[PDB]
Amino acid sequence: GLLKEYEVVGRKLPSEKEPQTPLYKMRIFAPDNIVAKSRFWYFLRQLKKFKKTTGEIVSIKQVYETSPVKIKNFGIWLRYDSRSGTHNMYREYRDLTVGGAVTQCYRDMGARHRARAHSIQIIKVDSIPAAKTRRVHVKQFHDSKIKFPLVQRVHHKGNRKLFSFRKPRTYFQ
Amino acid sequence: MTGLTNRTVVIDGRGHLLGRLASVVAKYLLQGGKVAVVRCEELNLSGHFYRNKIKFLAYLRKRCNVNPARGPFHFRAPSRIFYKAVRGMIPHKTKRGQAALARLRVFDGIPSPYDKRRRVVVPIAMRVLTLRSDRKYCQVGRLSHEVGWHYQDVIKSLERKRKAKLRVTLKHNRELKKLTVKARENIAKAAEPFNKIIKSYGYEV
Amino acid sequence: RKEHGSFYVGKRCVYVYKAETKKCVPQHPERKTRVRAVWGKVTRIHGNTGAVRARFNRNLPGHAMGHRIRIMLYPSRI
Amino acid sequence: MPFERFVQTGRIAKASAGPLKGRLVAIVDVIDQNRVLVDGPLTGVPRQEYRLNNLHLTKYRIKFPYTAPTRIVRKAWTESDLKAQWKVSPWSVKAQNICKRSSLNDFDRFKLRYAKRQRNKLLTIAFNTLKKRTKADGTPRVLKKDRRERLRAEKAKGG
Amino acid sequence: MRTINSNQCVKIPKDIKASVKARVVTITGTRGTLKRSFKHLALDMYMPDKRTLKVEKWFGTKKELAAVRTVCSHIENMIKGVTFGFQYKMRAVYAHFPINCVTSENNTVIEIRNFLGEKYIRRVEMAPGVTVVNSTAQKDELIVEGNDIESVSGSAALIQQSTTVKNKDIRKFLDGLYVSEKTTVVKLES
RNA sequence: AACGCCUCUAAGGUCGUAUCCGUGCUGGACUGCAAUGAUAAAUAAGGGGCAAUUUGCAUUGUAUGGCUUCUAAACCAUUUAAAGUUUAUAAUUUACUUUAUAAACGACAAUGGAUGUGAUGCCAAUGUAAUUUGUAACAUAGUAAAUUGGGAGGAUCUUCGAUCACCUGAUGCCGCGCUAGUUACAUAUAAAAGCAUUAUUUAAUACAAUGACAAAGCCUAGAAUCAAUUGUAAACGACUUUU
RNA sequence: AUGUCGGCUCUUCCUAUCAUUGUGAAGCAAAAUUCACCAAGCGUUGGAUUGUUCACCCAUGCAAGGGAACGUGAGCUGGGU
RNA sequence: AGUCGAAAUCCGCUAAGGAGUGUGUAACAACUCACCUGCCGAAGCAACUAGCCCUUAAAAUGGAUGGCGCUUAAGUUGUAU
RNA sequence: UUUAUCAUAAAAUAUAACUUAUAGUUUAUGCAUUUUAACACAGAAUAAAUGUUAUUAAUUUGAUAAAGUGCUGAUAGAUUUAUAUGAUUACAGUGCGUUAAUUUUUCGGAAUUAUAUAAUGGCAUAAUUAUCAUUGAUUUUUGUGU
Repeated sequence: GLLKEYEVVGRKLPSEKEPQTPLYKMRIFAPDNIVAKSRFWYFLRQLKKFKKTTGEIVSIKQVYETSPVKIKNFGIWLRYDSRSGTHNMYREYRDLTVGGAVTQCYRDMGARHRARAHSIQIIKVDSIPAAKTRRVHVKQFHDSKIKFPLVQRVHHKGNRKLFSFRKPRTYFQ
Repeated sequence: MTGLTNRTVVIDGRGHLLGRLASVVAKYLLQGGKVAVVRCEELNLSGHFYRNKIKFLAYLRKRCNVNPARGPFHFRAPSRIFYKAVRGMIPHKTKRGQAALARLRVFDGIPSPYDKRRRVVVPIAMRVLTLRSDRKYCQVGRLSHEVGWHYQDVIKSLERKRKAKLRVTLKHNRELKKLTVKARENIAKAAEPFNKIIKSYGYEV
Repeated sequence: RKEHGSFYVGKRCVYVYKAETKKCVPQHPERKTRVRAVWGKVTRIHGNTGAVRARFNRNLPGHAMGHRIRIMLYPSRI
Repeated sequence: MPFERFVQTGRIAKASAGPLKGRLVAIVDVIDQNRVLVDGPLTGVPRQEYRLNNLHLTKYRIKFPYTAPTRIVRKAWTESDLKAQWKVSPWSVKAQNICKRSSLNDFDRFKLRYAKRQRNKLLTIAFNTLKKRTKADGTPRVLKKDRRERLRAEKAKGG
Repeated sequence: MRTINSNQCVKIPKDIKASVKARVVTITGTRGTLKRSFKHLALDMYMPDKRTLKVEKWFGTKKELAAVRTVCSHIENMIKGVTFGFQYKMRAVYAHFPINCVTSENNTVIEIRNFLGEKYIRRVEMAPGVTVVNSTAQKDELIVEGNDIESVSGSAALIQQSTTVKNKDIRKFLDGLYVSEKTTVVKLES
């Protein structure tokens, strides 16, 4: 998916010896609105007693990133597990929204580390302002303004005529 | 003239690779081809000058152990090392797989009216369209020489003959194409000839 | 592309191929009968670039894989 | 440096690939090695995500702050008189084949194409009008100088 | 990482009239003109409309944008090659047999023998634009000439390889032909 | 050099082996290929070419409703994914050669085709079809052709290379037939009720391919193969020869 | 009913290389020799007893390396078995 | 004697000179280090961890991702339709 | 969100003076001017951009279900001797026999109620069953009025 964001609260069904259980909350980025409903149990089973089904999942809430037109960059903390070197991890990826900032982060983490999705827990997402990105492949884009003639195309290759007549001559300056 | 799509397709090979040309022209050739591929001496291959030599020395090592005019018939001219990618792709043990290799000629030394009939381009085949920078690449007309084609220079005694002969022909048509627009000054006041096309093509016409 | 070929829904499909004798008089509009042709009808777009499968009256005689069959406009619309 | 096509803010661009196929939009900021936040306020599209690959670039860099709202871009695009000078670009006259040669109607196409007969009907009579130093005169031009008397003098006949 | 941008624009002296036909650096000067080709080495340069010459690699990994100083290094030698030239020196040290190093013109490659007073005339030809003359007023020294820095040392390397000992411990017999100085022919004294 | 230094590599130019590839030497798409020689009996009569032809009937193929044609004339002339290219001006040059300046172009909508890139055909109809139509006036433009010798030209498994396109000596006089725009006129032709029609889709034209028949002139005057030999060959055949 | 052990004759391929071509290492002065990379191109034997593979000799050698379809009996031999 | 190796052991001197760093230096020494400052002025450096390539890694008939082949992939990975 | 307003912030860059450097420049090594793609946060003004709060224009984004929302284009396929031993029937649609005007076309059409309901919701109150809760709200049985 495009990794939309849901916040989620659990219940721990209201058993009479102590009613009104404390209702802990997560922040789940997830490929679907159907799948975070059984990912929340995977996060919750690290801390409290609380096993499905001794608890309910009161409202998942899709939340709608607030500032899409601005280009604010985020850092993510991270827990990858490769072959046996499970770890802590900090990265960032400069994206438009937060929901695009986790699809890309998965599909970099699966791209250089192989790091399947069953070993990643998005433990924290912070909106980093500036000046604390380590991240040499990012913060060279902080430098507004920039001349940047990195002339690319899609390279749609090339197009329709599979026996053309006109010599496709990229550079065109 | 006519054929099933045209009478022919003749493909220049500067940067038109071996692999992503064959794999197009093979699939084309079971659909009405009548094609031919020329100027074969500067096709390209991945790896390099010494590496994809060693692609061609596994299959030159492969004799046929018992009667070696029995099996593998290698071919040293760089025409029919094109063809070595167009034999795998057509299942030549049917009497239909062989119903394209009588359509298909492959040339190297551009004679024989595939020198005046107009050549074309196929896009994905271009070395300038699927190979990035700094990844080196071998060249067929200066590899197959050093796996033994005896005419790497015997083309050039005639290739420069035609490349000198093509100089004056473009100069034969240089001022003659220029004579057209010189004659086009005498025609813009024919009766009222031009507004039908300045409304139609009419940008530079 | 598959937006092109969907204009070839529902057309007939017809293919001529030559043979020796006549064996039939010219009565429905004139035929000296040297040409012989089975018939049919295309249906639906199949390939993600425009290859569009097609059914015939009998069965496409098997040696035609590289014969110049046709599609006429009947029937058509705007 | 050969004065290359500089993808810099805020140059206007004409995209080809995505949903801007027919839109004139301008760059807000570069995002990463592939992504650009692009916008055209006068054409009917706001800012959104876009690849650096989907679009070609024009050659008209117009100044903006790099954290500009659209309204001053809405101000400055009209100030920079692009809409005047867009359709005078000599190969954006060539852009009018998507603005006139689209759909190329079949209720005038004879007059769009029997005039190419009419141009060619007077073309070749202006051919064999050689200047190639013959001159003069290449007999049997004695029986063609009367034909060529109708080109030069002209009055009256040859000869 | 695909880092973005790195350039270099070296200062150009007033005497020269240098140009690039898009990939090929040419530079003319006092001793003539030397132009070596870079149609394939994957770099981007253009003289920024001045005497000077600027270079650029857009979006390289790390082997790729190593190239920016290299072509720069490959042409700052070419400054010195056309206005000064190049010269190396072979010292020709032996132990017992005096080596016989002769040259001539033109026929200015080498003619040597007597190593170790042996029978085979070793002989090494040179590169064009390069001449090899023995040094006068100095015992068994040599002078290289030329303008291509990647040909004068190689011509010196072609007389570095030949000659050599065979089969023996080279730490006993240290005889050989060696380069001593890296010199130009005009700058600055000569 | 990135790694201010160095450093045989980070891309780059080179020294090198009985190895491996090639000449070199032996068989050769068993019958692939190249030019090249001869080309019949008889000369009464025939046979065989020249023929692609002049001359009909008869058949195929191809554009099938006159055209779902084309055209066999270009994009460097070592080589490049930022790289650049193309035309100018001036120097230079055999060369759009080299040089310098100027833009033009901006891997834009375009281009990946009608630049139909010796600028296509989709036609002369001035009733233009499964035939042709014609006569004038007006203007501007005004082409296509055919007869007589000397020379520069043109090959890379060739759709005619013992000839061939170009210029000229020069014969001659088509002035046979040109085309466009405006307006008038003389017509002929053209309708398969089939009206929800096509169907084993004619086919003429024209193109070429033809072959056959009596039609059409010309050109033409041998080899092979064994048998019989011989002996440089030999299980036989083949192979070298001979009258 | 797959004729099962050796030698003879005989094509072959194989690198984990004996020695020959090109190097590099060393407690490599030289001569001599050792190491190690690349390298299958021609080479790797004549004899005493045994029925042999090995074993062990004698000698040539400026020098004698290993291996494959149990290579192989309508090719033999039949000495053992 | 500052110096194969040192029990020791401070300091004086001074920005910086330690019973001393030194070429299998047997004495003094010669002698440069450490160190401080000149010089240049934005990033450098130590081990650590783990994706692919990389070494590893050698078979006998000549031939195997299944062939043709690919290399800002037709490739090893997470994936959109 | 966006756009349009709000008051300030606090101004990080972009329009907006002139330096210096940089080379090519003129005149006699410097200046005169030219490219500053060196461009001195080098200057103010300005965007009060950016920063803060709040409201917003056809009150503005798009996702995810729901309604014949409304077609327009197609594909292949069509059982049945229901007596060759048992509705060919019933739903609906058509043209004939009250009405009154409103309206429109005026050539039709067109449009009008009361005629009777259990009414079924809207609302109001009575009333109760019952409820996480309970200001309450979900209701249940209803009852009545509108």
